[PDB]
Amino acid sequence: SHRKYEAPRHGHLGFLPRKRAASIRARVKAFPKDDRSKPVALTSFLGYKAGMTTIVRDLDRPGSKFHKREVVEAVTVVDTPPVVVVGVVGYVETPRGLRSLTTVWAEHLSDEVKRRFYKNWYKSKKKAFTKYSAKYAQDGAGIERELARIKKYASVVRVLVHTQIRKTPLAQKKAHLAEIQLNGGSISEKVDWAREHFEKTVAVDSVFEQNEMIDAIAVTKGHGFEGVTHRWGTKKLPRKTHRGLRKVACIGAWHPAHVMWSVARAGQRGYHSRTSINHKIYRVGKGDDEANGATSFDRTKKTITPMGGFVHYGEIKNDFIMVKGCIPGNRKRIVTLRKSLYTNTSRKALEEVSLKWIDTASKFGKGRFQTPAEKHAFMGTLKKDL
Amino acid sequence: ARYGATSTNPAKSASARGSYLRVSFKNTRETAQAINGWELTKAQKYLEQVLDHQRAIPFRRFNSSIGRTAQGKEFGVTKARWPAKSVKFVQGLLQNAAANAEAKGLDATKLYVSHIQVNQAPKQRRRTYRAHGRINKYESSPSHIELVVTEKEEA
RNA sequence: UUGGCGGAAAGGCCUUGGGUGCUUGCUGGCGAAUUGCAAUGUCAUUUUGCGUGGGGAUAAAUCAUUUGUAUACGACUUAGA
RNA sequence: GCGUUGGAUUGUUCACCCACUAAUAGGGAACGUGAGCUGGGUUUAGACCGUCGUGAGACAGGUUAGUUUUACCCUACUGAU
RNA sequence: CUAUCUAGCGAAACCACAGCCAAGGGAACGGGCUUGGCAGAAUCAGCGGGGAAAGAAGACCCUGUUGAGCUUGACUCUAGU
RNA sequence: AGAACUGGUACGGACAAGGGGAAUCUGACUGUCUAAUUAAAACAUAGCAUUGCGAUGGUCAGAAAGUGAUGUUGACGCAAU
RNA sequence: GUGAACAGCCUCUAGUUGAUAGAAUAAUGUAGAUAAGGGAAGUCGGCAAAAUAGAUCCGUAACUUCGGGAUAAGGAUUGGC
RNA sequence: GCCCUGAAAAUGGAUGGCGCUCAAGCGUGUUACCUAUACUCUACCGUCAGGGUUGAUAUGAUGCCCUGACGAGUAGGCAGGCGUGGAGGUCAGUGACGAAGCCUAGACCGUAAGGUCGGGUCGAACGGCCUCUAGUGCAGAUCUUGGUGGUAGUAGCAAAUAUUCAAAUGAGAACUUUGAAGACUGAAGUGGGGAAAGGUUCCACGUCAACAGCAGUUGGACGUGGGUUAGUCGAUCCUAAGA
RNA sequence: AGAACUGGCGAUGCGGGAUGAACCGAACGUAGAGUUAAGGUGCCGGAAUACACGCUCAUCAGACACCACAAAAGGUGUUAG
RNA sequence: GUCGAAUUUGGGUAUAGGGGCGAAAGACUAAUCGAACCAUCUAGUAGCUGGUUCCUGCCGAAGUUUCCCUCAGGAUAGCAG
RNA sequence: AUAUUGGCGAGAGACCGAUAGCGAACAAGUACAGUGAUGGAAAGAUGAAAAGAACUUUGAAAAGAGAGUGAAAAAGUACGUGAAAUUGUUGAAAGGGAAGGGCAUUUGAUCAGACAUGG
Ligand SMILES: [Mg+2]
Ligand SMILES: [Mg+2]
Ligand SMILES: [Mg+2]
Ligand SMILES: [Mg+2]
Ligand SMILES: [Mg+2]
Ligand SMILES: [Mg+2]
Ligand SMILES: [Mg+2]
Ligand SMILES: [Mg+2]
Ligand SMILES: [Mg+2]
Ligand SMILES: [Mg+2]
Ligand SMILES: [Mg+2]
Ligand SMILES: [Mg+2]
Ligand SMILES: [Mg+2]
Ligand SMILES: [Mg+2]
Ligand SMILES: [Mg+2]
Ligand SMILES: [Mg+2]
Ligand SMILES: [Mg+2]
Ligand SMILES: [Mg+2]
Ligand SMILES: [Mg+2]
Ligand SMILES: [Mg+2]
Ligand SMILES: [Mg+2]
Ligand SMILES: [Mg+2]
Ligand SMILES: [Mg+2]
Ligand SMILES: [Mg+2]
Ligand SMILES: [Mg+2]
Ligand SMILES: [Mg+2]
Ligand SMILES: [Mg+2]
Ligand SMILES: [Mg+2]
Ligand SMILES: [Mg+2]
Ligand SMILES: [Mg+2]
Ligand SMILES: [Mg+2]
Ligand SMILES: [Mg+2]
Ligand SMILES: [Mg+2]
Ligand SMILES: [Mg+2]
Ligand SMILES: [Mg+2]
Ligand SMILES: [Mg+2]
Ligand SMILES: [Mg+2]
Ligand SMILES: [Mg+2]
Ligand SMILES: [Mg+2]
Ligand SMILES: [Mg+2]
Ligand SMILES: [Mg+2]
Ligand SMILES: [Mg+2]
Ligand SMILES: [Mg+2]
Ligand SMILES: [Mg+2]
Ligand SMILES: [Mg+2]
Ligand SMILES: [Mg+2]
Ligand SMILES: [Mg+2]
Ligand SMILES: [Mg+2]
Ligand SMILES: [Mg+2]
Ligand SMILES: [Mg+2]
Ligand SMILES: [Mg+2]
Ligand SMILES: [Mg+2]
Ligand SMILES: [Mg+2]
Ligand SMILES: [Mg+2]
Ligand SMILES: [Mg+2]
Ligand SMILES: [Mg+2]
Ligand SMILES: [Mg+2]
Ligand SMILES: [Mg+2]
Ligand SMILES: [Mg+2]
Ligand SMILES: [Mg+2]
Ligand SMILES: [Mg+2]
Ligand SMILES: [Mg+2]
Ligand SMILES: [Mg+2]
Ligand SMILES: [Mg+2]
Ligand SMILES: [Mg+2]
Ligand SMILES: [Mg+2]
Ligand SMILES: [Mg+2]
Ligand SMILES: [Mg+2]
Ligand SMILES: [Mg+2]
Ligand SMILES: [Mg+2]
Ligand SMILES: [Mg+2]
Ligand SMILES: [Mg+2]
Ligand SMILES: [Mg+2]
Ligand SMILES: [Mg+2]
Ligand SMILES: [Mg+2]
Ligand SMILES: [Mg+2]
Ligand SMILES: [Mg+2]
Ligand SMILES: [Mg+2]
Ligand SMILES: [Mg+2]
Ligand SMILES: [Mg+2]
Ligand SMILES: [Mg+2]
Ligand SMILES: [Mg+2]
Ligand SMILES: [Mg+2]
Ligand SMILES: [Mg+2]
Ligand SMILES: [Mg+2]
Ligand SMILES: [Mg+2]
Ligand SMILES: [Mg+2]
Ligand SMILES: [Mg+2]
Ligand SMILES: [Mg+2]
Ligand SMILES: [Mg+2]
Ligand SMILES: [Mg+2]
Ligand SMILES: [Mg+2]
Ligand SMILES: [Mg+2]
Ligand SMILES: [Mg+2]
Ligand SMILES: [Mg+2]
Ligand SMILES: [Mg+2]
Ligand SMILES: [Mg+2]
Ligand SMILES: [Mg+2]
Ligand SMILES: [Mg+2]
Ligand SMILES: [Mg+2]
Ligand SMILES: [Mg+2]
Ligand SMILES: [Mg+2]
Ligand SMILES: [Mg+2]
Ligand SMILES: [Mg+2]
Ligand SMILES: [Mg+2]
Ligand SMILES: [Mg+2]
Ligand SMILES: [Mg+2]
Ligand SMILES: [Mg+2]
Ligand SMILES: [Mg+2]
Ligand SMILES: [Mg+2]
Ligand SMILES: [Mg+2]
Ligand SMILES: [Mg+2]
Ligand SMILES: [Mg+2]
Ligand SMILES: [Mg+2]
Ligand SMILES: [Mg+2]
Ligand SMILES: [Mg+2]
Ligand SMILES: [Mg+2]
Ligand SMILES: [Mg+2]
Ligand SMILES: [Mg+2]
Ligand SMILES: [Mg+2]
Ligand SMILES: [Mg+2]
Ligand SMILES: [Mg+2]
Ligand SMILES: [Mg+2]
Ligand SMILES: [Mg+2]
Ligand SMILES: [Mg+2]
Ligand SMILES: [Mg+2]
Ligand SMILES: [Mg+2]
Repeated sequence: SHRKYEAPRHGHLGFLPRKRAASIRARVKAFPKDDRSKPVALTSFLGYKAGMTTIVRDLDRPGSKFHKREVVEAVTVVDTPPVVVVGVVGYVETPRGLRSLTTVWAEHLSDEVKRRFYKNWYKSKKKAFTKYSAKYAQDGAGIERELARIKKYASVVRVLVHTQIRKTPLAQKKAHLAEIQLNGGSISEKVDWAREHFEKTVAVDSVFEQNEMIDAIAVTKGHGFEGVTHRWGTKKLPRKTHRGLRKVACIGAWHPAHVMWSVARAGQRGYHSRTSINHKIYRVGKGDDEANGATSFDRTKKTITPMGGFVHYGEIKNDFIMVKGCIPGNRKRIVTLRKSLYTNTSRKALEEVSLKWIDTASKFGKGRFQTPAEKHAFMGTLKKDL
Repeated sequence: ARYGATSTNPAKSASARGSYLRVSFKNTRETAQAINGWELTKAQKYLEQVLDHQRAIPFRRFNSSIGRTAQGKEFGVTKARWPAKSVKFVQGLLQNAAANAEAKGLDATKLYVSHIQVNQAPKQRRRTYRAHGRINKYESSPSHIELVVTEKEEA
């Protein structure tokens, strides 16, 4: 009564309830403050997490033991093909919160996106947006006057974009569709920009850039039912304890005569929505490029995909964002990449990086070689070949 | 002869009984209610593909701590099961009614199960041996089943 | 029927040009009873089934199977003409 | 709002030392918390001493050994349809 | 290997009625009463906060003109000697 | 028993199979007991000492007896501590 | 057969293949394993676990009732050909 | 005087709540208004008291009638009644043309204990009134016996290495039989016999209602039969502690 | 904890004091109409957000007997003296 | 733990309840031991705990006095019918 | 002349009426328990009569459905009547952390008491 000694509680009460998310696509709950003086902008961007690898680069941090020295850092490579705009949605201010007033869709909708609206695509009659397009046919009016109202009302304009999942090694053919807030000037100039981008493509290098800190919004790798020890962190009970020891001993005092909302119980671990911030962009990949994984120093013509393909993912044949450290979610899972909700002058935030070397050895084992060129240029000739 | 309450026309219908059957009373009840009022072939075909575990029997009363199945969605339900011995016996009785319906000249294609009703028969009684030299009952809860098939009405 | 305006839940508002029923602004010709001295005497709007005739459209979801970014069971996520 | 510790001797709470530290504050929750543990102390039955008693026996005097049961119900809490 | 899900098989404990809280007062710690918070079918896996949970008409302590095992110059006797 | 040769220095290759040392308390030791909470330092023990008794006896048994154990015995014995 | 062996491990004769079954592999268990660096800081307490272990050849303390203590301790070695 | 300081405790909470600031706060005064099983008037029930009244005058003199007052109740006292088994007496009582009993959000009477009736079910008996008599009325006693629930299709059916293919048979085959494979007990045995004990379990044929905690065509189960051969193996004889 | 007189509770419902054995009011046959008691009349809630004169502003106001507490001490708040 | 004897053990035999047997724990003496099991005396006795069966009407208490191996009980008076 | 919970033969009852009356109305001192002494139950009712359901059909069978017997199968060797707890079906209704109750009325269902006058 008054615990004999103090300790901080286990776990964070601000990430409750430790329940499974309600969409494998994590929700962007916030967009940046709009500066309607800059060009019309995407605020976030969809993408597929492909795996990690190592980097080498000189650190620029005046006053550190490791200033002007080489460090080796971990990075994640998220597979980022261009996204495609297929509509714009209009949100109006109310004393009850932002409200979607209307959504206007593009005339032609890719099969990927259409697939999203079906549970049984294959045996379906694929009637997805068949009547809607007709609105375009009659020269305009219909569509023409809905863009009209998003223009005169609506305090905020979001676009509806969808991934080209098929550019991805992923087996999933159904694509991912998300609203993305436009952050360039004037409502009108926004819906204009959206209108003009219907059925058209948008790429990352038009949103993000090197040395920029970005946030990563994804759903945490799940683990199913978890005991209290690993779920909350909780000390293990002694060896001698009867009836198990991966528990907590005192689920509660006698009063309140109720197990309380704030003590550790076993249940789901993993598969939660997390918004992880301040991940700095070390590389914006170009898919057309064949020196994706190359460097001003390490000139060799190699792409970012490790020898043997990203484990459990495949090859990166598309554009990509490569970000310092790790981000929530696992390989194959959709991530939203959002640009920061604030202007960080962290000096760490402001450091401009130049990669010196990108690890491209196999990840499927204790890799030894960057390029098969290099392998053979060391192993010699084998029983196969020649 | 002398069944539970019925409103069927005895002339457009024949019936079937099973008494003292060693199936689970709780369980056959759950499956009897399952085809209650179905058209005979519909019911027959369903019971047959219950056995095949292609669809299930909703458990709506005697059902607590039963597992959840995907197959209960059909009936807006989370707990269903596949009680073979119950299906089997109930099948048996559907047959004999179908049999008796044909001997009676009733049109096979107009038969629905107009009445089906299992209540419980006298219990069998076995011993189980419990720790510390004690004995406990280990009883069978047998079933009486009865049912009636009827011709659907022109209207 | 002519223009407009209304997005805070606008689902309403203003306006144009006629048509048409009524008009107690006014002057006439009829009608009311016996519902018997009050009871007991205008019927408002919800749904939901059928019925006529007119316009109109011609899908999916679940089970099963399948993936493992998921999973105690359900659930989740994929795939299949 | 946020923290308040690692150890030597003791069943100990307490006490007392060593030591770290921003600080090593005091308390409650059936002297929180035994179908949560442990069972060292305490307080059954075995046994040694010492004091007491003629004796059987007694002793908050010392000592040693001494079975820690059930949840599948309701609610609560955690997660799941 | 269990648990878990399926087929078959299938007990027991316990049960005034039952089952969400806060405060009040109250047999001085309420599931029920009073005043408030509130409150939406039917459910699955876990859990050990509460049901002052369950298990024996309390071993502790006292009372009873209730015992029994044992001891002694208690009272009253007795085999023997 | 010895010697050469040989190996990713391994070879009681599985199996099988003592941890060691310095001490304090305590019982000499092997042995015994609370079947089902105590295996102990408690009981036993060899050893030491005491007691009684020469048979018309010591110790003990039986309601009584032409009754009985020691005793198929005799103090280097029997009985009692 | 291995081997010190009626040990363990594999086999022959003989005898069994009988102990509800299917699908999964969550938590928590019961039983079996492992763990970088530290090495009893854990705890009433090294409880539990780990470490040692066969054989050959060297070597071996205090103390002692001269019997022991003693596998004291501490070392080297071990296959196949 | 009112207000401010003095004024620190443990789940979140209490002028009863909301909320109230020339109050919906504090002090005072003045009116109206709301409301008890109490007060006033009246009906009805009962209780007690006081009277009146069979002179001959249809059916209650312990009765009829007039009048006044009163009504809380544990332990407890008394009174008046309700109901049950059996007994005397009487309705020359009901009844197989349906006794008793049982069922009935059908009906009537009584403040009540209860009484009466209709409908359904039933099938051999049974009431009313005066009286007699008692083994005469249940919610409880951790009451007695029996019967039944929730718990619950739940706990569970996890020790002992391990099974698999195919044929046969059968209404039916994870489980029976044959065949093959994979394995174990590893002679300190899961092998081959016996002592005690059981008593037919042995063997054959048929055979699945129950039992073998799934199953069953299998069985130490069920049914019907069959089977145990001694001068030499034992007992029998002998003596033991003892009896 | 223990006496004194009376009134209660116990044995007793009813109206009030939110709540409650014991306070206030008032004691009880089945009912009708009226009037009250104690207590209330912003709304919960039946009944004047009635009338009148003052007082009070609390970054801890206060709000009705029993009763759910407050003291020594102090204020250039403000009121009257 | 011990494992060649104070060893383990079959059958037979002996000791029987205030009796046995006890390398001694009040141990064991047929799941029974600080006095076995069986039936009867026995419906043992209880100032103590529990229950005590239909309606309505009327009246309606006591926890106080005195004595009591009296203090959880009676007698006695009072209250009541 | 007196006794007589035993024995044999009788006549009776304001007794009990199958959880009652002896423990036993029955293959009851039985079945079962215990080494033993001892302990010791449960268990009566188809119908006047088996007339105990020929026969057909479904089924592997048990049985079901028809048929038949009978005063009755609302008597089928589970068997007279067949209550309650508890249960299946059908029908009506209600259901924001119990249910049930009191006074009052809405609504639905249901049941009443008539009594008689001239053609
Ligand atoms: Mg603290
Ligand atoms: Mg864990
Ligand atoms: Mg971590
Ligand atoms: Mg333990
Ligand atoms: Mg790797
Ligand atoms: Mg039947
Ligand atoms: Mg149920
Ligand atoms: Mg379960
Ligand atoms: Mg449950
Ligand atoms: Mg459900
Ligand atoms: Mg058992
Ligand atoms: Mg046993
Ligand atoms: Mg006209
Ligand atoms: Mg009127
Ligand atoms: Mg997997
Ligand atoms: Mg305290
Ligand atoms: Mg405590
Ligand atoms: Mg606890
Ligand atoms: Mg415990
Ligand atoms: Mg203890
Ligand atoms: Mg202890
Ligand atoms: Mg002790
Ligand atoms: Mg101790
Ligand atoms: Mg010990
Ligand atoms: Mg339980
Ligand atoms: Mg199951
Ligand atoms: Mg319970
Ligand atoms: Mg509470
Ligand atoms: Mg409080
Ligand atoms: Mg309150
Ligand atoms: Mg308290
Ligand atoms: Mg309670
Ligand atoms: Mg109340
Ligand atoms: Mg309430
Ligand atoms: Mg609890
Ligand atoms: Mg409980
Ligand atoms: Mg004592
Ligand atoms: Mg006394
Ligand atoms: Mg005394
Ligand atoms: Mg005593
Ligand atoms: Mg005793
Ligand atoms: Mg003496
Ligand atoms: Mg003397
Ligand atoms: Mg010591
Ligand atoms: Mg010793
Ligand atoms: Mg020893
Ligand atoms: Mg013991
Ligand atoms: Mg020992
Ligand atoms: Mg022991
Ligand atoms: Mg000596
Ligand atoms: Mg054999
Ligand atoms: Mg088993
Ligand atoms: Mg291993
Ligand atoms: Mg380690
Ligand atoms: Mg070390
Ligand atoms: Mg410590
Ligand atoms: Mg330590
Ligand atoms: Mg210790
Ligand atoms: Mg210890
Ligand atoms: Mg150890
Ligand atoms: Mg280890
Ligand atoms: Mg190791
Ligand atoms: Mg020596
Ligand atoms: Mg060598
Ligand atoms: Mg303070
Ligand atoms: Mg206050
Ligand atoms: Mg005041
Ligand atoms: Mg006032
Ligand atoms: Mg006043
Ligand atoms: Mg006033
Ligand atoms: Mg009145
Ligand atoms: Mg009265
Ligand atoms: Mg009477
Ligand atoms: Mg009478
Ligand atoms: Mg009578
Ligand atoms: Mg009688
Ligand atoms: Mg009823
Ligand atoms: Mg009748
Ligand atoms: Mg008859
Ligand atoms: Mg009489
Ligand atoms: Mg009686
Ligand atoms: Mg009763
Ligand atoms: Mg009761
Ligand atoms: Mg079952
Ligand atoms: Mg189960
Ligand atoms: Mg088990
Ligand atoms: Mg096994
Ligand atoms: Mg096979
Ligand atoms: Mg098998
Ligand atoms: Mg083997
Ligand atoms: Mg062996
Ligand atoms: Mg056979
Ligand atoms: Mg079986
Ligand atoms: Mg079977
Ligand atoms: Mg046989
Ligand atoms: Mg008073
Ligand atoms: Mg009293
Ligand atoms: Mg009163
Ligand atoms: Mg109050
Ligand atoms: Mg007064
Ligand atoms: Mg309110
Ligand atoms: Mg009002
Ligand atoms: Mg101020
Ligand atoms: Mg006062
Ligand atoms: Mg002042
Ligand atoms: Mg003792
Ligand atoms: Mg014994
Ligand atoms: Mg016994
Ligand atoms: Mg008596
Ligand atoms: Mg009175
Ligand atoms: Mg007096
Ligand atoms: Mg005296
Ligand atoms: Mg008492
Ligand atoms: Mg005779
Ligand atoms: Mg009898
Ligand atoms: Mg009875
Ligand atoms: Mg009897
Ligand atoms: Mg006996
Ligand atoms: Mg009869
Ligand atoms: Mg009968
Ligand atoms: Mg038949
Ligand atoms: Mg009849
Ligand atoms: Mg009959
Ligand atoms: Mg028959
Ligand atoms: Mg019958
Ligand atoms: Mg039933
Ligand atoms: Mg009428």
